[PDB]
This record gives sequence, structure tokens and C-alpha cells, in this order.
Amino acid sequence: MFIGTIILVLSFLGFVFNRRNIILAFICLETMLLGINLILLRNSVLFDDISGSLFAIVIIILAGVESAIGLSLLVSYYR
Amino acid sequence: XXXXXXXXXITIFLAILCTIFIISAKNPMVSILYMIALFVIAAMYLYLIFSLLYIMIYIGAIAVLFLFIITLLDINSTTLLTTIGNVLLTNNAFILLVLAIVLLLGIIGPISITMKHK
Amino acid sequence: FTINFGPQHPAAHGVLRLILELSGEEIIRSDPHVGLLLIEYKTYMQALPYFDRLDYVSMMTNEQVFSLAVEKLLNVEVPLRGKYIRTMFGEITRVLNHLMSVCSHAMDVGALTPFLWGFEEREKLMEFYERVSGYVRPGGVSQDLPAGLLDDIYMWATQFGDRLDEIEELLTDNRIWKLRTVNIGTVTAQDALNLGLSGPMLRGSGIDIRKNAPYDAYDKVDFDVPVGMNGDCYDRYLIRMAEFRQSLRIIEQCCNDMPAGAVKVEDFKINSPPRNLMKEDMEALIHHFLLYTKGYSVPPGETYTAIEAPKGEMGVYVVSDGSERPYKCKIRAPGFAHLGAFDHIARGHFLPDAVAIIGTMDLVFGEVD
Amino acid sequence: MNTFIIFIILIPIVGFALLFECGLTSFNAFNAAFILVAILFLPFDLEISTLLPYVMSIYLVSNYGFTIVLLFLLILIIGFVYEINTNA
Amino acid sequence: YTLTTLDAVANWARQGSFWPVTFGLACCAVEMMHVSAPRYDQDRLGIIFRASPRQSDIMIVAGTLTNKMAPVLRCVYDQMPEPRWVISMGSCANGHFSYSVVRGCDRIVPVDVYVPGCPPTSEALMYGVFQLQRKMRNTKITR
Amino acid sequence: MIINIVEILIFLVCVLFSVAYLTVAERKTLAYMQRRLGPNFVGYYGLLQAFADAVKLLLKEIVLPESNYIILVISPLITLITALIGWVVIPLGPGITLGELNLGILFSLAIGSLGVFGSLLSGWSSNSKYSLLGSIRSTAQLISYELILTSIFIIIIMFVSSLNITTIIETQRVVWYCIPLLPLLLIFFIASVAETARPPFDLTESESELVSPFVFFFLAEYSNIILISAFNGYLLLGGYLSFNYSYLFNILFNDYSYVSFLFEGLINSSAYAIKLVFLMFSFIWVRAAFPRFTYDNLINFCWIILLPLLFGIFLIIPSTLYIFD
Ligand code: SF4
Ligand code: SF4
Ligand code: SF4
Repeated sequence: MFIGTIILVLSFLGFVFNRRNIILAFICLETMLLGINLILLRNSVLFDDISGSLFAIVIIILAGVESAIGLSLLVSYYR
Repeated sequence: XXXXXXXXXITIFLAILCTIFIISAKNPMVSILYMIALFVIAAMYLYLIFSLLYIMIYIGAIAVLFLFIITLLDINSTTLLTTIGNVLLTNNAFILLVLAIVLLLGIIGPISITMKHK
Repeated sequence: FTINFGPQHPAAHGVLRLILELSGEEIIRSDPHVGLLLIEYKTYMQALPYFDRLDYVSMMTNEQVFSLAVEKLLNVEVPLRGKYIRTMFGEITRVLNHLMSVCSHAMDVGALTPFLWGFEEREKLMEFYERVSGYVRPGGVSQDLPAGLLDDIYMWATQFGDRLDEIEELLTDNRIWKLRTVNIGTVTAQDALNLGLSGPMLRGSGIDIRKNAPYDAYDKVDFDVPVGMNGDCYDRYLIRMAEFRQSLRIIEQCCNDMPAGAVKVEDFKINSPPRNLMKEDMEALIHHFLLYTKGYSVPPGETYTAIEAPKGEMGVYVVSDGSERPYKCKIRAPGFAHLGAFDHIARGHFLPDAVAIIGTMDLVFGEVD
Repeated sequence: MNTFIIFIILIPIVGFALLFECGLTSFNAFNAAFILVAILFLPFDLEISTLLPYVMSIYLVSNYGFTIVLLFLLILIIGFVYEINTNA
Repeated sequence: YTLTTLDAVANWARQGSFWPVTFGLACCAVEMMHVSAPRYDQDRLGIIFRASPRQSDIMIVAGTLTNKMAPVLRCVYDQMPEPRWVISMGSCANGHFSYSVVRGCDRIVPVDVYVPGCPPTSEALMYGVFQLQRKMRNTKITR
Repeated sequence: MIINIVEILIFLVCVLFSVAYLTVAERKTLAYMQRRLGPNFVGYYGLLQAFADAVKLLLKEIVLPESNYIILVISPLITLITALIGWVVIPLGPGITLGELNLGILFSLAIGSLGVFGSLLSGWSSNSKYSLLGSIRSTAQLISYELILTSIFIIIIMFVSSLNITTIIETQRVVWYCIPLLPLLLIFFIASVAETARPPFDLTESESELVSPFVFFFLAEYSNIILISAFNGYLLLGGYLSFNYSYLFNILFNDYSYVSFLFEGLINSSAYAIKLVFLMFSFIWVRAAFPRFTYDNLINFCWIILLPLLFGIFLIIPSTLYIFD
């Protein structure tokens, strides 16, 4: 909970301290998705039984789609 | 007893150091390796199944893709085990169908973005 | 994007420094350059053992074309048993060259077993190379065949052919070997004639100096027409593999006379063959020693007698001013036609495809120069 | 005090880890439809990896809804190869 | 010291496991092909050192040598590791004289054992290999 | 915990020795097919070849003249860890190796992705020069067949259920190997030679553009052979499962209770060794009788034919299980 929140914070600050990079922002967005999941999974175990862990897998699929989509976008760019 | 298991809060001490290392790292090559290490730190925190679920997809595919794009595109600048399937396949079956739909776009999107076919 | 295809060891040993400008995802822009590697200075007899060192494998067949070229310039060349020891041995050294070429292709194209199976059979042919020689001379041959030459051919003739069908059955009946060789090889026939190709390098599509206008004793022995369907590397290999069986079917149909007959060449001059009675027949010693010291003179005139060897068109341009040794000697070899045909043919394939081209094209560093 | 200890195979690895250019022309490529194969691995790997929990949770559910997901993904591999192929 | 054996234990393992590089140039290359075939399949086994030559320690110069091939042979020895040994196979490398072909490979790379012949037989190169194996064992004495 | 520290050591010693010895075994078996002979001079029996090759490279020299000379040495270490950590989850009986983890199957899949990750760090060092784009072709070939193994994994779990490797072996007791999957067994063997480095597919990754860590790369390579070979065994072949129905008859004749005479743990291991050694042997004559593929022909064989084929197999596997249940 406190771990995932701090990961989200540092990544959001690191995003707004990009230094033009572009590639750094993609890494940062992925770690923000990881940060949200860890606090949700902690809540899922705190509450008990599958409900939150279900939405955690949903974020994992959407993040994987987000990464595959954003990386293909870089390929469309830099011709 | 088990002082190292109680002091296993070291995950937050390691994550703050790892994330500050992804920003500080010159060249993306080191930053992606540190993203893998940060995801491995988060996997070690999921021991405190999702660890192996993360290593297989986030480190296994996402991170592999993140390294595959930088090496090629020059760019640069300085009773059952947790189940889940019981709800997603029965109750949230509408979301299961839409997750296949979000996966249609996942492969069809790049096909209409980087093609140039005759 | 540009790369230099192996500074050494490209396919088997090569040496060739092929500057292949490998454009985006391998499309090939060929720039070979290479062509790396006395015949005038040395006498007519001295030039012959120095000549065979071009194509190392088919060295005996490499000797044959130069021996015939000196024969045409001399205008004196009629052996009988000394002519029988040319068609037999010429179709024995043909097995040797075709082995190295097919094996060098298979070495890089995965299959390492036919590569070693090739060199294994070669050791049985080494007895036919060491016991007889230690070979092909303009005035016949270096020396006479031993008693254990014709008496024991069946030990090779029957044991080989079945082993030929072990290498063939491992390559022709495939998917991996078949799909690649069928696609590669840009034998455009007319442009391939314009590029000056020869032997299994030009008769793959279905187009021969070995037949029609044949060189010494090859005229009488039977030779079958190698078909060849398409103009690709698979048909090229099939032709070489058909030539393998052709090189064996001849030996049994050519197994005639051999012990006791025509020694080398009959007269005083052009390599004296007495051996036993050279001391009693001493009036020819002034001739015998003169061939080694100064050397016998040849008439002046431009001559070119091309002969199709196992690799392809090996042609010698022996031109003499009138002296003992010829003025200029030119070697129009198929290994030099290799680098000449590499561009346009390989242009439109991939980098691992560009290695399998050499196997069918046949390359020898020595023969190139 | 610990169970199985995988680190006892990592420690000897850490210990062992501790204990002009010529011949060719270089210094100076974009393979185009090759990055798309990797870009496609991510969702295709996700597709089979997401099936894993539904595969584990069988003999409790009705497979008709379980089959539907795969049909949608079959339409995709078809919607890819028939449209542009592997790009030779 | 008594345990002088440890200096030779590495040597006996070096001479039996050594990986030679195929620097096949012309005629000697295929005599070496017959060597590396069912003959030297027991203790030789080494090849493929073009990809390197940081890997493999024994350099066998087999074949002819042109005046333009001189910077290539020099570089292979330079790209080779510190425990490097050299074998000169063939008359062209040993000493064939031309204006387009250099007189000797010794001017380019210093050779440890010279193998004569034109071409040296399967047994000829194999013996030259065993002589270099003896040199690795620290027993190089004037015969 | 002296009981556990000795138990791991004897397993690790035998595994590393078997991995090293296969380099001599492959060399000798390929020699018999080629009509030649393997190593003879080395050792006494000709079996000390592997150690002599390893000791030779331990003396060698440094590769100091660099492009992150720490990252270039990181790859052979990462390939070694994944190989050895892969072995801690391959049991053969009730609990032969301590990694009797409550989700054993996924441990093998989590590692099979890292063997790809470490591969693009290898040929990465020293710029775009010496084909970095040629080294990336190998890793793109790697991910393609990595999807095939995972698609076959879920197929086995679709038939037996539960993520435990021990439970997978226990269910297959009736039919030895997963019999309604014979073409899929050959497909997993074709993907076994494709995923790891065996001449068909190793030639495409190590023979193209002019092509201490050598004792590692080859150790992890040979480890990856036996790892994926035994790995194939528990999924399909069916290790432990020696004689059927005639097993209980022989055991109960002269044993009385059970005694410290644990023959159970010996017969099973001897059967599994044969299971993987027969696959290892099959991995050796494929070096001999096979030519070579082209990169574009590799992906065309996987993504176009192998992937939609397997898609159909797992699509009908629950529908054919729907009728009989
Ligand atoms: S060579 Fe010498 S001896 Fe002989 S013929 Fe002439 S002079 Fe008489
Ligand atoms: S003549 Fe004698 S000296 Fe000359 S090469 Fe022949 S062998 Fe050597
Ligand atoms: S030495 Fe004689 S054998 Fe070797 S290449 Fe030179 S010419 Fe050939």
C-alpha cells in the first residue's frame, strides 16, 4: 500500500522531470500501472476473496495493450 | 524470531532507490534494466502467484518489447490457488468478452499504423 | 548498410573479401573485388606441375587441358593405353571435385554428415593417387599403372554408388534443403550466357565441351544427357549428383586393356620412356637430358583449346614465340566466372542465402587467378 | 533456518563473476515489418497467459463462454495474415 | 617446490584440448580438411575461430600467401589471446616465390613449428601438431 | 539444517556433471553417424574431454579491449541462474526436488521468458557493428516459439488441471504420456529444438554475419537442452511411470514392509534418465541429418502455420471434454 503509493509518486515526479527523453515516460507510465496494482492487491488480501485481484488482472491486460500500442506508435514515428 | 522477515520493509527502501535510479540512469538501456529490477522488487513484495504472473507478462513481454524497440529505433537524447477464473469466466463474462475486444485492437492497431501495403 | 562477407573462412576456407552492401533487411548489392593469387619464366615441362595447383581437387583434370593445349601446339599426340589412362582418371578426379563442391555447400547448409561422408570415400581414391603417381603429362602420363590398379577397382566400384545414394537420400528428399535451393539461383539463361557461365553452372537449366566435340578417348565411351528442369540451385545440385553417377557408369564401360600396351609417347624426344633399357639405348641421352636442361622448342602460333572439366570451362591460351617455353599462358577458369556472375544472380536474396550461392557456383581461391 | 535456499547457487555464481582494431570495415538499418512481430508477441502472449486462469478453473464452469474468447482471437490471426502476412 | 606438476597439469590439458583455427588459403586447406575429418577427431576438435579469433589459441597457416593478404594474417594474431601458438603448413608459407606472393609468413607472424610439404599429407600435419603439443609441455630441446 | 544442505549439493553435483558430460556424448554420437570416432586421447577412457575443455578456457586470456564490460559479463551469469533455478522445480516422484511449490508449472514459464531477456544482452555489446540487428533476429525467433511452449503448457493443464508438476505426472499414470497429443508431442519437440540452441535454429542465431564466458554460455546452453528435455518429459512422455500393472507384482515379492532399501526412488530416476536421454539423443541426430532455415522462413513456419494450428487444438480440447466430461 505505502510501497505502491511511493512508486506512483516517484514515477509521476520522474515523468515531470523527463529531460525530453520520451523513452523514460513509457517506463514511468508502466511503473505507475505497477504502483496502482500493488495497492489494489494489498487491499484485495486485506478484504479477502477474489474481487480486487480480478480488476488487478484487468489492469495487467490493459497495460500490456497500452505498451504494445505506445511502442507501435514510436515505430509509426521516427520514419 | 525471524528479524529479517520483519525488516523485509527493505522493499520500500529498495523501490525508492530503484525508481530514483531509473531517472538518474544515462541512456535508456540502463533505465529498462532498472524497470525490470523494480518489477522484480515488486514481485518479491508479492511473496509478502502474482509475482510469477508479473515476471511472465511485465518482465517477460512488456520489458522484452521495451528493450527490443530501443536497440532497433535509434532515437536517443541526454481449495484452488487464488482462481480469479471463477468470476471472470462466469460473473464478469461481459468483461471477458470485452477483454478479447481490447486484444483485437492490440494487434489490429499496429497493423493500421506501420504497414504501407500495396 | 555494408558488410564484408568473411575476411577468411566464409563457406569452407575461401579467403574471399566480398564487400556485400547489405541494404535494409538483406536485399544484396554485390561488390566482390577479391580475385587474389612464373608460368612464362619456367619451361614448357616445368609449367605443367605448377599449373595443376590452381584447382587443387580437380588437379589431374586441370593437368589434362594444359597437356592437350601443348599437344595441339606440338601437333604430335597419339597414345593408346596412354590415352585410356586419361578418360578413366579424368572421371575419377571428377568424383573428387564434385565431392568437395557438394560437401562445401552441405557444410554451411546445416547437414554436416554428407560433408564428412564425402572425405571418407576420398581416402579410398588416395590409393589411386599415391600408388600410381606420388601426374597427367603432355606426352602421356608421368609413369605406368601398378599391378594392383585394375585388379582391385570393384572394392570401390561396388562399395561406392550405394554410399552415393546415402548422401542423395539425405538431401533431395527434404523440405528445408528443397524450398531454399528451388527459390535461390537467378539462372536467367540468356543473361547467364552473356555472363559467360560453364558446366554445371550453365547446363542446370538445360543448355557441353565434354561431349559433341570431345577431348581424347572420351569419344567412344557412353555419356547420358543431364536433363535439368528449372534454372535454380536445386537443379544445379541434381545435375552434379547426376554427374556423380555418370562418373561411375563410365569406369565400368571404360574398363578395357590397361595392363601391357602403349607406354607414353613413341620417339626419342618429348619425355623419353625407356626406364630399364635407358643405358643400352644411350643415343637418346643427349635428347633425354636436353628436355630438362634447355628444353625443346615449339612452333609459333596462337592456340586456345577449351575443355569442360568437373568445375566448368577450364581453358588454356598457350601462345609461343618460337622458344622452348611459351611466350604467354592465359587461364580462362570457371572460378573466375564465379565472381563475374555473383552480382545480378545473388542480387535479390538474403545474407544466409548468399552463402548457398557459392556451393553451386563452385569457388577455389587458386583457380580464380 | 531457511527453506531450500536458492541463493546457495547464486553465491558461487557471484564469486565466479568476480574472478588498433583491424580485419574489417565498420563504424558507419530499419527492418520495417519485423518490429511488428515483437509488437504482436505482447498481446498474443497476453492472450494465452490470460487463458491460463480459465484453464485452471475448469470442471466448475460451462465452456461455451470460454470458447467465445478464442473465436475472437482466431478472427484476429486471420485478420492479420490474410491482410499483410509475415512480410518476406 | 616438489609440486612442480601443477605447471604441467595445465600443459597436458592444454595440448589435448587446444582449438586450432582453419586459415585455409589453397591446397593445404583441404589436406587440413582431411586431417580435421575422421583423423584429428580425438584431441584436435577445434575450429570456427573466424567469428573470434579471441577464442582458439593455435594458428595454423595452411595454404598460399599473397602480398595483399599480409594485413589480414597480422591482425588474426593481434586479435588472438596471449597463450598463442603458430603452425606454418605448406611451402608457400614456409618459403613458390613470386612478385604477387610474399616470400615468407615469418615476416608477418612469428611461427613456432614449420610443417614442410606441397601439399603435406594427413600424417604430415598431424605429426607437426604433436610436435607443437610437445612444445606446450615445456620440453623444447635441440634434437 | 545439515539434512537440506547435503541434499541440494548431491543433486547440483550430478546435474552439472551430466550437463558437462553431454558435450562429450554429443561429440561421440555424431561421430558414429559420420562413420568417425569421438574423443579417445583425453583422460583414459576418453570421458575427460569436457573437463579438459573447461580447464583450457580457465587459463586463456581477458577480453578487456569495451561497451559496458559489466553488461557483457552479466548475460552469461543470467543464462546460468535461469538454467539452475529451472532445475529446482523438476521433481520425479512424491517430492524429489524441494521446489514442490504450490504453483510449479508457472515457475518454468517465468524462467522461459528470462532466457530470452538475457539473449538480447549478449550480442548487444559493441554498437550496431558486428550485427546487433542480427542478434535481435535471434531474440525475435525466441519469443515466437516461447508462445508455442506456453500454448502447449495450457493444453496439458486443460487435460489434467492444477498448476503442480507433481499432480501433472500423477494424472498421466493411466496413459504414460499424454497420448491424445502425439502430433503435439512432435510439435513440442520441434519447438524444443527451436526455442533452445540446436543447429536447426542455432545456425540462424550463431552462423550468419561473419560468425571465461565460453564455459558459461555452453554450460547454460547444454543445461537448457536437458532442462527443456526433462521439462518435455513431465508434460508429455511421463517420467517415473516405468512398468504398468507389472510394477506392484515385482515390488511386493521380497520387501515385506518397505525397509531402508528404497528401490522406488532408484527405478523411477533410471526411467526418467532414459526419457530425457532418448530426447537428448533425438536432439543429436537432428544435428546430423538436417540442413538450415532462413530467418524469414523461421517466422513463416511459426506465426503462419504453427500458431493457428495450435489455436484450433486448444479450441476443440474443451468441446471434446464437454461431451465425455
Ligand atoms: S653431351 Fe657431352 S659427351 Fe655427350 S654427346 Fe655431347 S659431348 Fe659427347
Ligand atoms: S624437383 Fe625436387 S627440388 Fe624441385 S620440387 Fe621437385 S622435388 Fe623439390
Ligand atoms: S604449398 Fe603447395 S600445397 Fe600448399 S598451397 Fe602452396 S602450392 Fe599448394
